[PDB]
Amino acid sequence: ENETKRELVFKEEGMEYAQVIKMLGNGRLEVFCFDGKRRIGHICGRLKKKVWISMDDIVLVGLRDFQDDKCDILLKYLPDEVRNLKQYGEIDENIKIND
RNA sequence: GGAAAAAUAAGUAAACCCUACCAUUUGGAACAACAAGAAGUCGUAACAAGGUAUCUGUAGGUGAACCUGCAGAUGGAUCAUUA
Ligand SMILES: [Mg+2]
Ligand SMILES: [Mg+2]
Repeated sequence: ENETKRELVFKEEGMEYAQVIKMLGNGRLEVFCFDGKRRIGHICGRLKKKVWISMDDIVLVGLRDFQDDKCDILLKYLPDEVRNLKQYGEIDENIKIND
């Protein structure tokens, strides 16, 4: 089971990798960013449609210049995209991915 | 005789204190909401006889809605049965 293979997308400049910490509501969450900062993310209008996100998922996060404290949830990683990220050496090898 | 200074008595009374207030703003320890939205939590009170009909007053209980007592209203789920 999976949605069609598409290229694992990396953190471009202005984005950061993140892991979901707790659930807020109104389509919001607290994320731990691999920037090293906690932020409060809002979920994309795109993602609100397609991909349901939950706790401890690994997500890509589009950042904001002005408010660093808020960030936008960009895309969710499939656990395979994640293990691949670890392979590539983008995100640290000690991280908990749950199924 | 006139008359400056200086003094005198009573008054007008500014300003500064003490008391007690009113008005228009304002600083403030300590408390601390409300409306809107939705992919957080616990349950499911209400809409159907919401699965114990709701609802009003009151009173008591109580994670949460709510629950129970008494009197009341159909906005009721009855306009209606002496033989
Ligand atoms: Mg809710
Ligand atoms: Mg009470």
